[PDB]
Amino acid sequence: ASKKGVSSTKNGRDSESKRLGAKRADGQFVTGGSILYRQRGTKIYPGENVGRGGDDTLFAKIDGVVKFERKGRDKKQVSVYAVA
Amino acid sequence: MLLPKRVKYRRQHRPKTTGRSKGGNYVTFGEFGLQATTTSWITSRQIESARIAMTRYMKRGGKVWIKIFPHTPYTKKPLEVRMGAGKGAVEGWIAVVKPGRILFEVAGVSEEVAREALRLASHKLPVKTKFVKREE
Amino acid sequence: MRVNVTLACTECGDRNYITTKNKRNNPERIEMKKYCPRLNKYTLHRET
Amino acid sequence: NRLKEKFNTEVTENLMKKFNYSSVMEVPKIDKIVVNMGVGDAVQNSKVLDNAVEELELITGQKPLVTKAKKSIATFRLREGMPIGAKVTLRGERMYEFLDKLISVSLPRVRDFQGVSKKAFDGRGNYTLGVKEQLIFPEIDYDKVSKVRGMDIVIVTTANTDEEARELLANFGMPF
RNA sequence: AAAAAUGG
RNA sequence: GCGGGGUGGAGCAGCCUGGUAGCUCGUCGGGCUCAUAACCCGAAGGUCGUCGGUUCAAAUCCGGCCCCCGCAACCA
RNA sequence: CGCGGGGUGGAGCAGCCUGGUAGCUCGUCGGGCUCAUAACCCGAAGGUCGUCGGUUCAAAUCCGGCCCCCGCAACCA
RNA sequence: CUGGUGACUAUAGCAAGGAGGUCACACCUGUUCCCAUGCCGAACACAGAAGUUAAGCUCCUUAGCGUCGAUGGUAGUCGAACUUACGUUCCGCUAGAGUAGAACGUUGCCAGG
RNA sequence: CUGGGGCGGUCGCCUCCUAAAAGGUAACGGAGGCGCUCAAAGGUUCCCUCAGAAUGGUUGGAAAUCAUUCAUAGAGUGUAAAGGCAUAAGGGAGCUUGACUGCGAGACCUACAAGUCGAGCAGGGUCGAAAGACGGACUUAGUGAUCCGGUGGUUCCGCAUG
RNA sequence: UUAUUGGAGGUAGAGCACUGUUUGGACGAGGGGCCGUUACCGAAUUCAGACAAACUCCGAAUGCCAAUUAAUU
Ligand SMILES: [K+]
Ligand SMILES: [Mg+2]
Ligand SMILES: [Mg+2]
Ligand SMILES: [Mg+2]
Ligand SMILES: [Mg+2]
Ligand SMILES: [Mg+2]
Ligand SMILES: [Mg+2]
Ligand SMILES: [Mg+2]
Repeated sequence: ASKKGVSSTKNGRDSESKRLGAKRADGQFVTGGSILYRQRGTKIYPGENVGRGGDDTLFAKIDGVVKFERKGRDKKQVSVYAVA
Repeated sequence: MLLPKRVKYRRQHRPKTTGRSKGGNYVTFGEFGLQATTTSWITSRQIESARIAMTRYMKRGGKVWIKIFPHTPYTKKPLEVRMGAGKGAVEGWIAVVKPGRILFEVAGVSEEVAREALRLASHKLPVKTKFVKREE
Repeated sequence: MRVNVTLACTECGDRNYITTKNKRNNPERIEMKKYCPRLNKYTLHRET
Repeated sequence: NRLKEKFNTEVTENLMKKFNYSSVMEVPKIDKIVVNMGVGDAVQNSKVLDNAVEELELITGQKPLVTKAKKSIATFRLREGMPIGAKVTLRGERMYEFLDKLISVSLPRVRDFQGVSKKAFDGRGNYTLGVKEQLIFPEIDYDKVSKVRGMDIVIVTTANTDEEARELLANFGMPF
């Protein structure tokens, strides 16, 4: 049976997905050090008691409740506040 | 033969064809228009055929507007080849048309001439159509 | 940088650090202050 | 400060009367003078730029800033960062001394001098004068001038309009 | 005793 | 299907390694001859296949369109 | 990886052994030569000796570091 | 009321027109001093008080730009029923655009008036 | 591996789209990068703001350098893309070496082995008046298990004992 | 599981503010054939109208993560 020659694709590559995004919910209690948000750049900024790691990961510095908040007109941040 | 001078991507996902016409649903340049009532891809070759038909009937008296443009390349595999081994090469260019879109408009002729010209045009197209006027 | 470099304390001789350098930009044995844990102080280390 | 005294005494009064200024603070004054020399052949011979810098320093009295290419241009064979100009900014007494000297001692030394362009105003009260040869200035001996090259002298004024700038420069004594 | 063609 | 190539009129370099188009023959002008050939002196002649891209800068690096060459096109 | 050798005008070879001095054959320029042409003869320019150091009054030459090329040999993360 | 210093998605901005000065803020006068300019006392820094509201700055007017923005309707859509029709029906949710309209800021603390 | 096999292409890692607004998600689906670079292009303190256009000006032209104005990011961010960055993460300068030692509550990712982030504590430092910042670089590629061998260190062992 | 409340995120739709694509007008910074004025006006500007997996000034329904949370299980 007749069979034609086929070409090749130069595509077929992709990197591993990095599981970015929110790691804890607004209103959730977290312990100090818990990662809050994985990101490239500052899509979300560190707020109160929140640090920004070398790769922009947002993390809690204290035990407390996570709160995602507006930051100005276009930006936002995430904060952690100690519970009473 | 309409086609973009260039595109960023030559190999594109084929467009969605369900739904209604997003825009261009009114006669806006001429007096009379040809309104699509069914859905189809419309090729540059079909556009050109319809344009020539209507302009030749109008005998250069009036003005014609093509309201749709074939932005989208579609590919096709080479003859008698098996599935896989990448996407095929660009075959042509199409405009997606859904019910309500005005395909052509005409001005500067009588309503009777416009009707006959747009009838001749519609017979070249893969969609059902209706003669439409400017609304007010 | 294009070659590996070992920085050794110039007081005790311990090879405390590894780093890298471009050999064309820095053909000489590079030197810099680094902490020497054996001496518990910053000392001048230089490329071996 | 003879020219500055003239400005304080006569030019101020004349200009204020002519333009009906409700306050003296509206009276235009010469903010600064920037003397620039673009040396594009420094690409091919840096000694040309060195001589240009020395001559500009002699003319102005202060060391010039060497200005470097902002971008690379293939046609000029210019690479970004290559020094291709010199510039001096004069303010205050040095500016006034240079201005009176340019008006009196220097400009008449121009060969076939017939006044300076009256249309060479940017449109906002600033005047640029293009001198075509450095030998004009009394501080330069033609013996030591390996090559003759010009300069751009930008008189930056606080005048909002070319008319007020023209009046200021004319009262100072600029030919036109 | 180096090489130096042709001409209705 | 996979490779290699396309540069004055011809043939062939230059690409690898961006900033620089070379050689032989051919063409034109002057010379030598009674004249032609050969020969001597001097000159012109290629936007580097054609479109896009990166670059400050493209024969050169990258991607399409075209043309040529070579190899491959097997099992029923 | 060890042992040898090579790098010198625009090209191809000496001079290194044993410290001075840059020689030889082609190539280019000028002259003689001839009816030109070739061949031949004579004048010149042409590398400072792969590169950086070191010992000497003195380095292409002697001693080291480095950059390439070749021959043979070695190589059980 | 003025100033300093905060808070708030510009409803706060821009633009245009107009008013203001012993207090204060500036422009402003200078380069001895600390300090400074790849050159420049322009700037930064310092010393100072002859002049000016010209500019900044503050205040007032507005709806040209920017900002905000419904209701109603439409697109889309969770679920269900029917359906292969580039679908239909019912229910809930409900844009974007646009329209009316809002808007030339609202406020905390401190020192002066 | 393979829309039978051969031939062609591919094999690890990074970015985007497909991917159906958490995350994840395939095909010989659509596009590109990587196997480095930087002694500053790192840390810190202080300072600064672009691209482009118009109008004047000599050699100088459409673009060189100078001046004013406009210019909200159309510039730059070493290097692909994406996400970020004009309170700069972009640019300049001074001083410097934290491109530290011991670590590490907790957390992400994940079959394992690995991979990622991390406050804070101690030692000893750099810059800064100080607050404070600093365990490389705007972020995410720039990498390869064990065995074996080489080199340096070592208050470890040492086959009767040294 | 549902109810209520908060939050992350950029799809459907929509739009054209960016990156690209694109149809008709208007006008032309400026020079050329033209004397001033009957190409190119390639620029730029501007009005109206369209297109997008790898466009976004916007932006759902759902789904998702939670809550000293209530009901049923
Ligand atoms: K039809
Ligand atoms: Mg005869
Ligand atoms: Mg002849
Ligand atoms: Mg099959
Ligand atoms: Mg997702
Ligand atoms: Mg083994
Ligand atoms: Mg023993
Ligand atoms: Mg859509």
